[PDB]
This record gives sequence, structure tokens and C-alpha cells, in this order.
Amino acid sequence: TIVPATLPQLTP
Amino acid sequence: TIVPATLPQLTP
Amino acid sequence: MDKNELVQKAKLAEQAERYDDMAACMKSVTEQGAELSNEERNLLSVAYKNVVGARRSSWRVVSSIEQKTEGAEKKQQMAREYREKIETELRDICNDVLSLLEKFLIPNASQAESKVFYLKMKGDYYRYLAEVAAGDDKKGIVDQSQQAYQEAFEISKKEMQPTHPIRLGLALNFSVFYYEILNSPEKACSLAKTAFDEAIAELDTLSEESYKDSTLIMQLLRDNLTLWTS
Amino acid sequence: MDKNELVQKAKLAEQAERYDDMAACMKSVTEQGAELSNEERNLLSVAYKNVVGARRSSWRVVSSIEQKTEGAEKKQQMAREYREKIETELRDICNDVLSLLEKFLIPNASQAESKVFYLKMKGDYYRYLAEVAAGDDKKGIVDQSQQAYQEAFEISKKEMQPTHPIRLGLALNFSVFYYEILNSPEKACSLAKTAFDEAIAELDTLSEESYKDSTLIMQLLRDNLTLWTS
Repeated sequence: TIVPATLPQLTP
Repeated sequence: TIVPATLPQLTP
Repeated sequence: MDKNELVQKAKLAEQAERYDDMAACMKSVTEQGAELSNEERNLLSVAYKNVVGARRSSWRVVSSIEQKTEGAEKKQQMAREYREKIETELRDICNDVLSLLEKFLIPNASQAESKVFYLKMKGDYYRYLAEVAAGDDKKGIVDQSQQAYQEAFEISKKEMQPTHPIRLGLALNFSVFYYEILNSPEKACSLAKTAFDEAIAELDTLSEESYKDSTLIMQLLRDNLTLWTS
Repeated sequence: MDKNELVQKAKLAEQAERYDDMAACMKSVTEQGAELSNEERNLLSVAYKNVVGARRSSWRVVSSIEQKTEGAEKKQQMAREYREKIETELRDICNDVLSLLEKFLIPNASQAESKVFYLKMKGDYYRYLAEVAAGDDKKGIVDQSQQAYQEAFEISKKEMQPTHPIRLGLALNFSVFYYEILNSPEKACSLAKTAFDEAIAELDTLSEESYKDSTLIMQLLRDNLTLWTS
């Protein structure tokens, strides 16, 4: 349900 | 320098 | 697209943080000529504040970089050229809003509540234009802002309770105009203090929903006053 | 406009958060046909991630609403049409990035580092296309994403150390592709776990600078595994 980490990442 | 508050306020 | 369909789209765009779409949706509904509802009036304000806000913020970042580049003439020259491109986008947005206010919203406003709202909005967009105005044009834009704010201020004092969010919000912004634009801090402080003191006296007369709304703004007046006073 | 000039504008656009301008500048630098420098390569990657990211985030928000509206047929229909408009913008951005990779970046890549970086970028953008892909079209697009990631994976294992950030970053993204796209929790966990452990063996051979860089990504791998394993 939650967002797993990927690169590049946003600022945000 | 810093702020001040005005309306409407931006969605961060 | 139906005018009711456009409003729903604007609500979607708002959640999706697609403010260009939001503003376009609301600009079309205003173009229909039907008097905007409170809900629709706030969608239009939020839409364009977020649209103009991105450029105001960019203008500040690029201006700060321009001051910091007391080194390379080419880098600083590039920042100045970029800032000008941002200023041009900001003027198009402002004009777009001010045009909607003169042609369809201010003339078609029957109640004072709405006249004040649109006049405050007119004051806000002239203020934004005055921040990036050419030195010769400055005064003319600065005077147009003041006039709209002052007209809204006079109507709100005569026709609206001091606890009204629109009247409180007008004072907040007008006060900021005095401080940030006219560089007149004493006037900004009294304006905002007077507006807070008048609202404080009538808090016992508000309903639960009215109380949350007015207090939120009153706190913003207090936040600015503390920042200015300290 | 000088390639050097466009890069300074891209850095300016990044500071002002005008990612639309940043991507246009980096696209122009790439189109000049020369191979990108590491700094230019990083700017192009950040630019398009922010541009594509806005639409991925908007797509997720609109999809949420479209689901939760089981109580209104017209509102759900409005959400679907808006999601489709967002999906069209997303496909154009991805196609534009994939066009740059095939026409200029992948062919001109000389070092393995860049080859893996461009191949990983190709997998990433096909993965984004796969998320909004039509039901028949999805299987082909998913295979294209896998093939590009797999080639990048094969080159990184042969030509790069386990601690290299690009190699580490590719493993994190490739493991995520298995999890959310191919729905393969086992392969996804094993791919991330292997990448992490191989990195752990060579931590002693790293300098202070490459240490922040490697351990940052290894933590992201550990965070994903924790999410998946617990």
C-alpha cells in the first residue's frame, strides 16, 4: 500500500 | 526576509 | 463540458495539484456569466493563487541568486534574463485574473460579501504586479492596488461583521500591502491590530463553524503582528 | 545557445523549481549530439524525474478518487476521463525520454557507467508506461522494461564494483520492478538482498566520500526489504 524507494528520488 | 501571512495561502 | 462538469474537474485538478487545469476550469465557468457560488469563488481564488504563487516564489529565488552573483557578469546577466521571463509570465497571469474581475465578477456582484471578495482579489493582483513593475509604471500600479483594497475596506466596515472571514482576510492582506509594498509599518500594525480587536469583541456571537474560520485568520493577523513587533 | 549556456540555465531552472524549463534545456544539450558529462547526465535525470513525477503523483491521486466513488456514477466517470488526460501527458513525457535514449544517449555512451545509467533509465521509463498501459499492451511494455533493466544489470555485474551507486541504484529499481510490475515478491527480495550483501563485503575498500554515497542507497534497499519482509 505504501511507496517503496526508487532512484532518482523527488526533492520534494 | 521571512513571510508574512496573506490569504489564500499556497498548498505546499 | 457543462459548467457543473467544469466545477467538478476543478475539484479533481485541485486534489491532483494541477493548478493550470484548475484555473482554466474556473476561468471558463466565470466566462459563462452566471454569478459564481461561494464554493466556485473559492476554487477560482485558490486556483490562481497557486498559479501566480509558483512564479512569485521563482522570482524570489532567481532575484536572490542575481544579488549573490556579484562575480560573473554573464551568470548574473543570465539570472536577470531568466527573472524577466518569470516576470512576463506573472504579468500574463495577473492580467488574466484582473480581466476576469473587471469584465464578469465585480460588475455582476450584487451582495457586498462578494464585492469585497473580488475587490480584495483585485488589490492582491495589482500588488503582485507592483512587485515586478517597471520603475516608471510602479506608482500607477501601486495606486490601483490601494484603491481597490480601500474600496473593499470601506464596504466591509459598513456592511460586514468584524468576524467575517472575507473582512478579516482583506485586512490581513491590506496590512501586508502597507508593510511590504508601501513600506509603512506603523499603518500595517494598527490596521491588523484594529481588525483583530474588533473581531475579538464579537467572538461570543459565532457558531461552531464560524468560530473555527474566523479564529484561523485572527491567528494569522497575530502571527504577522508578532513578527512585526519583534 | 551554447551547450555551456544551456547547462547554466538548467541549474537556474532547478533552483527556481521550473522543471519544465530544466528538461527543455537538458533536452537541447542532449540533442547537440555530444556525449553528456556526469553533471549534465545527473541534471537530465533530475529534470525528467520531476516532470514525470508530477503526473505519476496526479495519476495516483485521481485513481484513488475514481475507486472510492462507488456511490456516484457521474463523479467516477469524471475521474476516469481526467485520469486518461493525465495518462496521455505521462506517455508523451516517457516517449520523449525514451526517444532521447535511443537517438542519442545509449548509442553515444562510451563508458559502462553511462551505458548502465541509460539502460536503467530506459527500464524506469518503460515501467512508468507499464503502470498506465492498456491491458493487451501491458505485457509487451513490461518485457521491454525487463530487457533494458536486465542488460544494465548484466553490464554492472561485469564492469562495476558492488558499492558503485549506479549499480546499487539499478538493483533497487530492478527489484522494485519485480515487486510492483511482475508481482514477484521472492525475486524482488532476493535481488535487493543480494545487492546489499555484496555491497557489505567491499565497504572496507571505500573512501569517506563514496561511503555516504553507497550506504545511502544500501539503506534504501534495507528499507524496501523491511517493507516487503515485514
